[PDB]
Amino acid sequence: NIQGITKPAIRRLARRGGVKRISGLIYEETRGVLKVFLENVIRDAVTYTEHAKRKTVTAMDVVYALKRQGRTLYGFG
Amino acid sequence: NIQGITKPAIRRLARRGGVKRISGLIYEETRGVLKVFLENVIRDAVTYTEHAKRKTVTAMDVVYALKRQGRTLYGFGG
Amino acid sequence: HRYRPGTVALREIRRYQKSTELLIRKLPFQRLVREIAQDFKTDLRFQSAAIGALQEASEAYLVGLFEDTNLCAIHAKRVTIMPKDIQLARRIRGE
Amino acid sequence: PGTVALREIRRYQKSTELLIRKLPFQRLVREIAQDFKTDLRFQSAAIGALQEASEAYLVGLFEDTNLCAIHAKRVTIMPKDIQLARRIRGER
Amino acid sequence: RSSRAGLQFPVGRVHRLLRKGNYSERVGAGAPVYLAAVLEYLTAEILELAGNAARDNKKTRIIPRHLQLAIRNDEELNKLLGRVTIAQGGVLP
Amino acid sequence: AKAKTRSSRAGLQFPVGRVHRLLRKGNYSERVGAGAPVYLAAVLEYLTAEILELAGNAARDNKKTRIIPRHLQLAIRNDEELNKLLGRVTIAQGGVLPNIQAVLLP
Amino acid sequence: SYSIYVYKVLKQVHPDTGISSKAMGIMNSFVNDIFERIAGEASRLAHYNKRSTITSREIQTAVRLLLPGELAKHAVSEGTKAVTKYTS
Amino acid sequence: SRKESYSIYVYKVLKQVHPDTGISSKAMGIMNSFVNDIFERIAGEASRLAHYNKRSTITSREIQTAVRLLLPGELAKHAVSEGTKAVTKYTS
DNA sequence: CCTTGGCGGTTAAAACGCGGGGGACAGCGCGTACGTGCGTTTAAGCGGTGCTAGAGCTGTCTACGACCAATTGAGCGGCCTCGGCACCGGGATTCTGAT
DNA sequence: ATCAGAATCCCGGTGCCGAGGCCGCTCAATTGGTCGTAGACAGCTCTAGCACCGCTTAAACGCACGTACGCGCTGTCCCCCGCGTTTTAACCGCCAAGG
Repeated sequence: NIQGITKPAIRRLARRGGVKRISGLIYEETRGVLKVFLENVIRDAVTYTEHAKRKTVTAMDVVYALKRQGRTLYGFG
Repeated sequence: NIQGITKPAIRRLARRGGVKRISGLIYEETRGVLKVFLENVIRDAVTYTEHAKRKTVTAMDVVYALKRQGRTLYGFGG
Repeated sequence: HRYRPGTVALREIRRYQKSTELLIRKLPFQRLVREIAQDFKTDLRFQSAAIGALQEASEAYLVGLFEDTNLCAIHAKRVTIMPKDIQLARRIRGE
Repeated sequence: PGTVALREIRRYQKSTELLIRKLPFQRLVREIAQDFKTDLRFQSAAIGALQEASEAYLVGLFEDTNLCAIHAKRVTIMPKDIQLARRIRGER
Repeated sequence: RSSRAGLQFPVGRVHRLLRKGNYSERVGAGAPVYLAAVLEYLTAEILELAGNAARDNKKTRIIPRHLQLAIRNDEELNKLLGRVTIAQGGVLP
Repeated sequence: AKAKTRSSRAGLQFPVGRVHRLLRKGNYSERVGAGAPVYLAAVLEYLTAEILELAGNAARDNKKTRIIPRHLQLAIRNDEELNKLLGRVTIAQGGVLPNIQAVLLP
Repeated sequence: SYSIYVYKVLKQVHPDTGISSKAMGIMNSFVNDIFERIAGEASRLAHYNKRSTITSREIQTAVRLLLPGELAKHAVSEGTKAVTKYTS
Repeated sequence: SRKESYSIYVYKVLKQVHPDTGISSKAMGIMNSFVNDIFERIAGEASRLAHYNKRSTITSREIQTAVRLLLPGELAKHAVSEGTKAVTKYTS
């Protein structure tokens, strides 16, 4: 499913990041990075979800996980 | 007193940091950086000291400043 | 009379820095998230806002990373970002 | 040129002693602190804490700086490298 | 309360949140007034700049983009929120 | 009856009673469970054990019988998960891990 | 939420300006965030000094620790001013 | 007035894992720093956990979840084992 | 006849002075993957349809938590012992310059 | 290929402040009695969501042909490195200016 994060999408992200030219090897690299990031957040998020004795990950679970990674997110409270 | 942080001392620090070769402009640069660093920690430290109505900066004040700056320091809680 | 190499890229930079919309397609992101989540805890559900939060966070992270990556490439006198640049950026970030 | 440098790297990475002279560091700290509040005193452990923290910080910074120099196919660290490292750190 | 302190932000609510926030065993009378004042001030600064941004873009309403522009183009607000992600804020050109 | 400590009952070396008191007066919650300080004391004890294990190993590697801060640094930094846990922590008098760029080497 | 108070402030500084729902959500996130930073720091300040009461003095010191430069000065001014007015 | 540290407990643990090994005063100071740090991290996270779920009581479950959030991987699993075993034994 | 100034000096560490070495900037020339314009087959956007799933709320039953008086184990003051590794001087081994 | 030169690691010989151990007292942990509010358990509604689908198409990889980006080497010039001279960064133990 990692391949669902397509090349163009990554190019768009890089463009927003101000990148003018992109190596072919970037995309796979990026996917790896993305995967890791997600694994780190979701893990913590789910932990919160299970502490609340729930089966549904809420926006707040995610917010708390991000917050605890020092990746504070505004707009989903 | 920032000049008391000599070229040789900075060279030693860089060596511990694994640096093999050093541009001449580095030292002054380093002095700037360190200066800023100190200003940020000491400021907070003094703030704590002022909050406690003390005239003596304690090790704990420094430790708290470092902690709130995300620079947690071990070994001075005693 | 085709455009010069390095013009459409720049134009795109302008375009996407001028907007705020999510740049990754919803469904593949959803699938990826649920897949990864299955490996931690089973029979999970997700609020749509939860997935949305994850996507905003992920895309913001990737964009910032690409800024730093770009700075590394430019530092090496290049205009082209390489995995090497990303790895340097991530190492200095403490990632 | 380089051999003694490498020697020094091995030497100082092997040891743990403070690399900045105690008394001048003490002076620097008291000067800077004097600029926030006057007639301050210091526990000796406070200054020691400041020096341990400062040197660990500078050393780490020099690691990252070194990586920045090497990335640019150089062996010599320059102010550019420090600035890149600190920018990516979110210090600037 | 808030009327007496000359504030818009709720002094009573802030006080209650302090009491139940597991911060201290007791909470002084002036603490929630002070805190409410600070929060209102910061809110006012951000809404000021973000409102100005909205005028530039010719939209009466304020959207997250305007908040992002306002915050990132202000040095001290930017430092204050250096580790914060504003959803749908995008980045500075 | 004859007094028996909570730490003894829990099979721990770390002080459950003290941990409980610190929880109570740390303004963390209005109430505290009995098991909470037991659990916490156990975790703290365990972590202490892992770090002392590795640091002791490092101390013996240097033909040393006394653990010094250097040994703690070696222990923490050469262990991936401890390094993660203490990624933002400075160990006074710890120095750094020996590490030179192989490429730089002649 | 702080929505009604944020709105009131908005009407003070820009009488003819509104705000989207998302942006309001971001303002709410902001207010809660700064609340936690300041209250948390004040809590630690109180604990370090073995005081059981958080007062306006802890709030002020916490503000000086957390806020940069001019924001700190102005916020401190507003806080003290509000406490003085409330007290009167 | 009385002064307190984790020193004797750290020592006991040390004698458990390395019967013939001692420890400097400074290293002991670093261990005390460590224990206090992790204490604050876990207790703080557990406090937040209790608050998020509208609970007035911190229990071993809050402590456990906090341990899972704060510690990485195997360290977390092992810590969880130690904690759970200690509580189960204590109750009995 | 009673107060508190700066040269004078044990320790050790780098700006000048001359000879010496390793590395950066621009071009020669090579090697090449995407720019720009198309061509094809697939999963997402939008809106439908069926369905099985637990969070907030309320009532039972239970019980450790918090607070207010006795009772007891113990960590360091005060000593009283016991000891770990660097300083001094010397033997054996090793990268680097030189032939 | 080898041969010579300063720096590195451990061994006779040992001691001084760091580390470990008795006696015991006031502080911290435990026992005991009384409210008492909080946790685990059990029941009930239906809304936000899960899984596959109809209509539609934007879109990612490959084709055709070429060029500025990346890189190794050449020609040049361009900046650190080592030992002798000491000194004010400091720190100690004696003169001479107003009372």
